[PDB]
Amino acid sequence: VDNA
Amino acid sequence: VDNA
Amino acid sequence: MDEQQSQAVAPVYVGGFLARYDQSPDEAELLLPRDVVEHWLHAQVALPLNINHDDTAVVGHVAAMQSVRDGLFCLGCVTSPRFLEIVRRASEKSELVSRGPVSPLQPDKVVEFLSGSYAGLSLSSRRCDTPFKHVALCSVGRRRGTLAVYGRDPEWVTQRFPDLTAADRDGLRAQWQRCGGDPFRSDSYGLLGNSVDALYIRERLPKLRYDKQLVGVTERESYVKA
Amino acid sequence: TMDEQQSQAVAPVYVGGFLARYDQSPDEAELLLPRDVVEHWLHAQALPLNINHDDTAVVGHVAAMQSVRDGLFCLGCVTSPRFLEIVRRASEKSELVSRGPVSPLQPDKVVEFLSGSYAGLSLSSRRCDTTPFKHVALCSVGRRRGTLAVYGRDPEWVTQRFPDLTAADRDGLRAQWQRCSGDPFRSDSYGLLGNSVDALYIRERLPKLRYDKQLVGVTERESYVKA
Ligand SMILES: [Cl-]
Ligand SMILES: [Cl-]
Repeated sequence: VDNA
Repeated sequence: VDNA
Repeated sequence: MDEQQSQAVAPVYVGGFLARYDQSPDEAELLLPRDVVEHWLHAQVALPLNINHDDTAVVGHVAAMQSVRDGLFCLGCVTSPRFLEIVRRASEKSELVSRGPVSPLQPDKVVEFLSGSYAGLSLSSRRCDTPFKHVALCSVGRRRGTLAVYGRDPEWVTQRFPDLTAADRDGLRAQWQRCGGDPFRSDSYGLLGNSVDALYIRERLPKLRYDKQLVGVTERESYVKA
Repeated sequence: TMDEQQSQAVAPVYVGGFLARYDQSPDEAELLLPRDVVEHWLHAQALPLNINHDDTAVVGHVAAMQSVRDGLFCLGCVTSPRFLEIVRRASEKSELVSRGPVSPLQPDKVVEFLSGSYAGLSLSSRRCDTTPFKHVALCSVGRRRGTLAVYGRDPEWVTQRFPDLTAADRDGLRAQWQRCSGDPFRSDSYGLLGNSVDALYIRERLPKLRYDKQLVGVTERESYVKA
């Protein structure tokens, strides 16, 4: 998962 | 008075 | 007046783009093209809304997500009473909040504190090397154009973005009308702790202004502090 | 022991740094504070230590003030248990604090949180348009440049962070903080949280902090400074  |  | 205090702690809506298709991320991991977004949207119950990706700091949910000409836009709703009460209290001690909003907007301490502290939106999705996990309110997002716009009325917030079309809004209105216990598990100390982190994000203001200009919330009047 | 570590974290914390630098031309006339004036005022006229000039947020006192070759330098002491407890709790929730300090410094959550949140010093004195000096405030950034705040558990160690100071300089300070009522803090976490959003909108905060760091040479030393 990528968190911005 | 002056506050910095 | 416990009357004013109840009005301050009422729900607060937030909207803004989670990603802008015409913006090349400074990091590959942040790429999120229209095709992927639209595919993922078709596939993937409401996504939780939290503070800076902390799952113990959930303050509400996402009421609507919509892919439009310029990017992925979303509308969320801060409903946590505990979180709102903390914000209420802090807003009372912010000089920025005391100066109030611009032109003809009525002051709204809670909304203003949220506008200043969490001026950005940050999506949490599956890596590209249920696709959408959650949306986070933060000091600044890593993807540009992710300015967060707070307001008491969902229509009003959506109306802050000049890029959106009437059709665009109908698609959103349909969603937040369909969707229409306190999930927050943190406290003031937690938010205070998170605040010092925000103070060391480089070029925070410049990025915020850039986002403001890109999404045109500059050419509108809102509670945005950047 | 948690209660043991927690007591160590809530122990007093010293802070030092310049309140003003003589070789810096303020961007506002109201901020002018030359050596002659400072030294005169010092000869005439313990000052409270507070958060961003809020008199309901007093966290300690100034233990020493000294005019030196480069400016007016001061050393204060954060003693408020209520304030320290709040900081302790918040520090536990800061990713910045979790990453810890540099090179060989031992982690110190409370000290680190203070270093990050209140990286600057701001003097409160009579206008220049007896008691000339009112108080010193810990803030996100001072309006006068070179006012970087340096936190540490030992007063000697903190004073040793500034390469400009001389042994004589330190003796003058040591004399003061060695010669020198109840928790004076009257605010709370919500207050500090409210103050935090204000800090987020001070323009060029980091650039100014780095500039201060370089000017005072705390860059060429190792400390808990986060800027
Ligand atoms: Cl944040
Ligand atoms: Cl401050």
